[PDB]
Amino acid sequence: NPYARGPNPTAASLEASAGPFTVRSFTVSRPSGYGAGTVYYPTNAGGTVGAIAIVPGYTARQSSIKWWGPRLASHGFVVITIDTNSTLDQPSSRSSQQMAALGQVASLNGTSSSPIYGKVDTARMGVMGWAMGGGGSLISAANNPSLKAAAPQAPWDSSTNFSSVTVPTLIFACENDSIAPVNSSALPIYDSMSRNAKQFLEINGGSHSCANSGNSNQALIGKKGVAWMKRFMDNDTRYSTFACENPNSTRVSDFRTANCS
Ligand SMILES: O=C(O)c1ccc(C(=O)OCCO)cc1
Repeated sequence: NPYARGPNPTAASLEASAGPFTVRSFTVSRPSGYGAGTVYYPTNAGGTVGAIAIVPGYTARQSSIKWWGPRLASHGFVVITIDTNSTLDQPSSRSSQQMAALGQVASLNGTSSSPIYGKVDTARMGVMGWAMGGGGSLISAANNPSLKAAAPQAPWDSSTNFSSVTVPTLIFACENDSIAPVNSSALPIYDSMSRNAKQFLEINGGSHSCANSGNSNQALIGKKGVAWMKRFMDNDTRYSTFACENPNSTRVSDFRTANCS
């Protein structure tokens, strides 16, 4: 596997706050089609790595999703967290901006002054996001089936029919979400997907912000997010158990998965 990076994973190493690689970051000088961006990247991966673009929810900014940046980059990914052109943008707009940020990461991979010059395999990308940004991530996956993974959190869209999604998709959900209730959003969305590897992970007692920066389940959520991206963006079957398993954890009130190998 030309995409495998880093040491063989363990539960402990995936539950830790940081993976094996050293992380640095920079601010995007001139955002190409979105509001603002921070790029997180590993300084010492042994090869090119995939890129992941992450979008907040309605009214929210990079701080709500920031924690994914170092958590994912330290395991071997270039991660861009964005602010949208407006905090009031809707999911379809969020998806356009998410993909524009991926495009600019790819541009910077070819830009000799960039710290990520030659660090990105631009053919291997993923999408994540909170709430309307999670709906935007699903729209992004629907419109761009060459994306290798999606892992939205507490998603919402005006439609729950994402039968168009063929991208391996992990849905983080929050049991007590009153903004995007699981029964009208995350779960109908999950059930709609028929052609992909997919997973549903609902955090026991979680509010709408249960997968945001500062959540109290970073060990489990971080392990699952990293394992999903490693398994499907890197084709890295060393992560197949971590990606596909029921964690059989008390922090999970609802677990579902299908077509996972
Ligand atoms: O009313 C809704 O259905 C609805 C309301 C808000 C959101 C959202 O993205 O903002 C959540 C906080 O960032 C999504 C769905």
